[PDB]
Amino acid sequence: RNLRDLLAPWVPDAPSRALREMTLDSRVAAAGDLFVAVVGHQADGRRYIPQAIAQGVAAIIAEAKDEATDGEIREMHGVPVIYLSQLNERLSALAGRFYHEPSDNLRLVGVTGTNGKTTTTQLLAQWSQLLGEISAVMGTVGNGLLGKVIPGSAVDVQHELAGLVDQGATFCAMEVSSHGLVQHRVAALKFAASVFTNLSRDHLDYHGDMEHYEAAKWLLYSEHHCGQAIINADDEVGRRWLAKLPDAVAVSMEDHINPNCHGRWLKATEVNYHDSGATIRFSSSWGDGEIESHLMGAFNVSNLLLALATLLALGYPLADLLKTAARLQPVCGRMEVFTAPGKPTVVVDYAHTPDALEKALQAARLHCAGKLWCVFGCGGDRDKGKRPLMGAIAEEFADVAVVTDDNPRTEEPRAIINDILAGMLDAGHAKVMEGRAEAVTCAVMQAKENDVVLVAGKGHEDYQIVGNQRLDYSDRVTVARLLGVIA
Ligand SMILES: CCn1c(NCc2ccco2)nc2ccccc21
Repeated sequence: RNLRDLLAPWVPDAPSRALREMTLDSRVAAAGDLFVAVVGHQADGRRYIPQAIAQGVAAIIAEAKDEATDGEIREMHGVPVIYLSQLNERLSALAGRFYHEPSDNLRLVGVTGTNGKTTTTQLLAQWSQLLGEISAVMGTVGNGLLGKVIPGSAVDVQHELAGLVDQGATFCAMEVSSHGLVQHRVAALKFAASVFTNLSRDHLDYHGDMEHYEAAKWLLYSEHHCGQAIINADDEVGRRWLAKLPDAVAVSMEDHINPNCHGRWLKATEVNYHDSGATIRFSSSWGDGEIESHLMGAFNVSNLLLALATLLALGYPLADLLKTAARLQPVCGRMEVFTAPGKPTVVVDYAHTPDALEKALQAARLHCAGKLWCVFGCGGDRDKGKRPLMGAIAEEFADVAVVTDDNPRTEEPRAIINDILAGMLDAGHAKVMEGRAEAVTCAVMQAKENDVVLVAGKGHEDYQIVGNQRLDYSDRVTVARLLGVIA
């Protein structure tokens, strides 16, 4: 790493200086490092230039705004300081070059939208790896090679991706936040493909409002290397995107493919939601097929079909994707199904707000021939507002509501429960069982063979906070034990 080589595309005159690490933070700036001084949210890194120089940085790249011309090379206390205008916009490219263009050294797939990012990225990484890639994810769980995912500027993004390349990754599925995009955090990434899941941005109901928002997004889009575009045609904004992108792949499970366009497409033609997942028949421009998904709910059919269409688009063979689909797993504690021969279907989900709970119940209902049970509670010593709302949701969208504890902390457990019940039209028909373990047991053992028991609120977590203590407790382990299986 050399300053001169780093800057060659932009500043031909730049001096030659060995560089160690690249950093935005003058505090962490070590000897031999490259300090980048950017202007941000009430904050000017340029004021920390003397600090970093005293900490022994090898060189500095600084925002030229008001202070210098673009590409002006100065020298303070020996150390070269180079000014670039619109540095925030160019940071991703600068960092890309610094870390030897990590997105050119693996297949990077970006997933954006309100919901389904985590699952869709997870499925992409899994499926690609099943087909022989070494796959990684960068998302809100964390970053890492599949199974080794550890829990954030444009530099950090390029640095993390470079780390994954170094660890041997050939494929990376990255969640892309709308916040990230607008702030140029992925501006210079070479995406092999870009997936759009959906949009639940309200405050867009005017055609004076909707227009600046869309215009801003179209512009940004035109500035990114998006690669192959894969778009959910069951979303209204999805169809607007598709109207203007003839090379994009449309994906649908609800009849929104317009085959007149002669584009690439993929649609589910029938889905049977059963007690251990979903059976999905689809047609596509790559040919037809049938998948057994071990994921629950309609949204997860959609996510799976997006992952499939993306991989097909990138040239992974249909036959191999089909042969491997059955090994695709849910994200731990996200509509995670537990079945055992001759027992009720049990689903562990982390849903802990009214919205999430409603979605999880609706999803579970599709798979439920019998009664749908909902085992849940609400956090103690936290905001109380959601309690009666979650109560009303359980009452409406389930047949049996079992109200129990969920991290009651220092608050009286029964007080929390009373707050939940107050939300119901007929609290008297709700079952209350204190001791979360006992409540789960009550549902699992009373439910019929074709009932579905949703156990909501904890998902992957392995603790129940009672008082000051984190006791060892898992919904997954509790369920697994009761059904005579492994978690
Ligand atoms: C990183 C890709 N990306 C997306 N989402 C996925 C998509 C939309 C249309 C096809 O795929 N929306 C964007 C907006 C501006 C820049 C880039 C964007």
